[PDB]
Amino acid sequence: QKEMLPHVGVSDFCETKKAYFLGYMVHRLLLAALGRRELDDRDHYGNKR
Amino acid sequence: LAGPLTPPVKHFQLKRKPKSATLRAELLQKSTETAQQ
Amino acid sequence: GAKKSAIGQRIVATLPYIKQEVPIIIVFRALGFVSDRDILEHIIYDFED
Amino acid sequence: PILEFLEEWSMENLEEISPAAIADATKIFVNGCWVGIHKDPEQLMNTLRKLRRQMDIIVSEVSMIRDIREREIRIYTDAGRICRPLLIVEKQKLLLKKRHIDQLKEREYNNYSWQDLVASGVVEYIDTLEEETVMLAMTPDDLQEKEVAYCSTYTHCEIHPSMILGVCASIIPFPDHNQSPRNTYQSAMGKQAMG
Amino acid sequence: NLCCNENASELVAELSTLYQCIRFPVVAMGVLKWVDWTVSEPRYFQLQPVHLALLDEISTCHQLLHPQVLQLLVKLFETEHSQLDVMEQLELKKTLLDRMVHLLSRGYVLPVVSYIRKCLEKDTDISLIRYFVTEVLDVIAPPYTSDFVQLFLPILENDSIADPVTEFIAHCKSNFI
Amino acid sequence: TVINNWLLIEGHTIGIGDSIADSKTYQDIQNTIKKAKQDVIEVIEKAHNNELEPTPGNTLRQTFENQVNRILNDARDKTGSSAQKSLSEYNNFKSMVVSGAKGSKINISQVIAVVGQQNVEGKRIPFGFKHRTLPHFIKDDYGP
Amino acid sequence: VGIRFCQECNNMLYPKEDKENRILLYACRNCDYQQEADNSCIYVNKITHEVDELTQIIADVSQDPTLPRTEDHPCQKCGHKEAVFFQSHSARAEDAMRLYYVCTAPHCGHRWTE
Amino acid sequence: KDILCRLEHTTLRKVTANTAIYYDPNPQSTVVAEDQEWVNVYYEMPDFDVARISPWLLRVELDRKHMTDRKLTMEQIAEKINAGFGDDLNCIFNDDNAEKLVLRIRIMNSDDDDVFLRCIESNMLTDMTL
Ligand SMILES: [Zn+2]
Ligand SMILES: [Zn+2]
Repeated sequence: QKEMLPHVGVSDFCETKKAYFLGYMVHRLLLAALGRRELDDRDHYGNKR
Repeated sequence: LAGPLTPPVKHFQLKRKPKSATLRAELLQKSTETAQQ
Repeated sequence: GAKKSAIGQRIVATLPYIKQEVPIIIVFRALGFVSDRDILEHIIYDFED
Repeated sequence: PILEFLEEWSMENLEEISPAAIADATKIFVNGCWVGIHKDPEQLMNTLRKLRRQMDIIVSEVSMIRDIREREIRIYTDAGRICRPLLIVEKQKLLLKKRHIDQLKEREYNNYSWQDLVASGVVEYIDTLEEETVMLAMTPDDLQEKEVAYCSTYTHCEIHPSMILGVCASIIPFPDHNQSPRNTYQSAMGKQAMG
Repeated sequence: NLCCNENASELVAELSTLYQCIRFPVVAMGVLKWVDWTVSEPRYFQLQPVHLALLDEISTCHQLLHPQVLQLLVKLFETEHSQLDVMEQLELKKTLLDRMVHLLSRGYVLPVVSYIRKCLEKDTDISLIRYFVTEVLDVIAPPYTSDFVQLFLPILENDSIADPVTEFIAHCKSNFI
Repeated sequence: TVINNWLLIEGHTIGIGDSIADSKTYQDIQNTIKKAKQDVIEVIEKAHNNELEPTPGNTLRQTFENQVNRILNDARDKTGSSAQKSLSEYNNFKSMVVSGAKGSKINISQVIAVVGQQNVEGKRIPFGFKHRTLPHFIKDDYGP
Repeated sequence: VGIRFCQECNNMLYPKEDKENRILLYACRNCDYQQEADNSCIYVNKITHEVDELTQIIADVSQDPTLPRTEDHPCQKCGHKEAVFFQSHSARAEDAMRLYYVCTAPHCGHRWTE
Repeated sequence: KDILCRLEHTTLRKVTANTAIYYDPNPQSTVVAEDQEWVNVYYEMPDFDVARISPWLLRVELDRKHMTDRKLTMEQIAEKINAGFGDDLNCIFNDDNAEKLVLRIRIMNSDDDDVFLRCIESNMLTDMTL
């Protein structure tokens, strides 16, 4: 409820939002497994702050 | 100058012609494609 | 073994404050989603692929 | 305020939808939080660019990036991102007109400032993520001009290429006539000068 | 104009005009020398060729220029290439032997086969020679001549890899001792 | 000692005029460059039309990359040789390279005619952006 | 292969064999609900995996400003001049440099390859 | 290059095109007609299914280009598979002249029953050397 996906929320009903976000994460993992979307680069400066 | 010419000494019958005529046809139709431009 | 390679590649998640990883469907079950069709609906947004 | 704008518009919240329509819609993210989906993403991007260029709801450091191949719109208003100004191009023409330059020439005793060029939506800040979704023009005097067109859709044009240089590398005269290791050497050494 | 343009990528377009101009023999000689100077230059090969088809046309039209084209091709058959991959060199030589087979089709069989037998016994890979004899046995048909078997049979025992082959062996053994 | 004391009487320099070739030389260099650009365009459109066939033991991208690489290499070498032909006897670059005391022929070809192809890891510049080396180019471009 | 969930608890239906009738039966587990399966094939995977990229092409890419646009390849549904051409550039790829073309006309996302 | 072919490690994965666990409990009338024609040619000899055969079919189709490249014939591959697995896999192969290079695998007469075929194909794809 708290330590997993804090930025999504910590409410009682954002568990569904967290579930959709986790589904999106593993969906992109599947897309990388199939290569439908390319792999990300750590040195791509858009991933930096 | 040299009178008529002796044809080449035939050594065989060409049951099929070489593919260079096929290359001639392909290059000719590509030349036609260029002339279309 | 001869059976894990038979079924094929599996997906795990290494959560924070949890030294051991867990499978993803276990996490989806932990979020109150029992219907596997509903779980895939969070992941596979179509069902014609 | 971005979420208020989205609620005002036809942005479908995750909890308010069946999952089945997600494949037939474009995902919307706000600083990495999936908020919902949208049907016509192009209209939403047009509106968002309009409002940022008008500074109505969106301050001009919030970056909006539309990935068509994944059907996603990611919006970032967090700190730590890096951006630069870029002139806006439409119909292969600059939105910067000579009257803007005339207003710039009289800066003192006029109170016309850079913030007016930001307000008029002629120059906008673009970040490195959004740069991926930009077809940029180096210089307007040749590239946007009609020719045997290398490209016919330029959204932005750079103010001047020389601004890619650094603060202590900008002092190099004719840096594009030197081996770039010499440029690094000079950048290091200029900090060591006497003055 | 075509050979002096050198910008020429229009060669594919000028091919029909090139062939009708090649029908003049002196024009064919000029094209032959131009192709010699062009292909003989280093690093000519960066293309998937066309000048060799021009040499095919030249050999097809005029029988008198048969010794010239061979004298060029064998030169190109012995030139060594560094920046070409070894497989690319092998395919280049295969193309050269295809042009040799086209020349052989026009009744210039004996000196070509004599050079082939020479460079066999005197160097080149056995694979290219096997390919050449396969191409020759493709389009050949009976009957034959004494000198043709005299030059083509003795090369035909140093290998045993491949039915036109055994057909030719039977025909020549029965009829051409 | 003796060579330096004579060099005072002789003297040696390097100047802008030592980096100038004939207008004919620049014209020939530009003709070669446009030739190479057009050839690379031919290879690109051939690969686009699935008319480039890969070499043995190499994928199509490797074949295309090797072809365009060698095209740029021999174009650079031809331009460098043409630049070397245009040098005078008093060109201080040729004085310093023929003596071998500094520089090389590649350096003269770089300064006068063509800097040449840049490389990272032994390949051309990679697509740091998605299918683009910089935003100023179009997507899926493989020109020089 | 047609993937199907249980009609009672929405868990995956697993194929099974009935030795009596000898027909594939998509039986659920932890619910013991059974169904008549008909495909006669439980699993297929193309190790060639030369999939059609046109499935993964999305017509909305006509809207991008960065893609190159050709005016020499008219569409087949409306004959529109300007078409956006590009390389798929996925995995299972980097050997096919072929150009996939998308019709740029609005609401005509006709896609093809050459 | 012939000697080179005898050195490079070849496996089933490199030369195979696709695989399919067809159900097919009846060996006589197969679920695929394309299978059924040459199967009637091949199960015309009823051999090692007269006792009994598995009710699962594993139909694998192979690429002709790799087979011609690696100089392989389907018969020696079948012999290698037989050497690998003994009686455990009955392999029935189409004549090596068709458009698709087909091969059916079933289990021994003496015999998981379905997931074990997944184990078989997963093991054979990479670990087996041809
Ligand atoms: Zn169920
Ligand atoms: Zn259309």
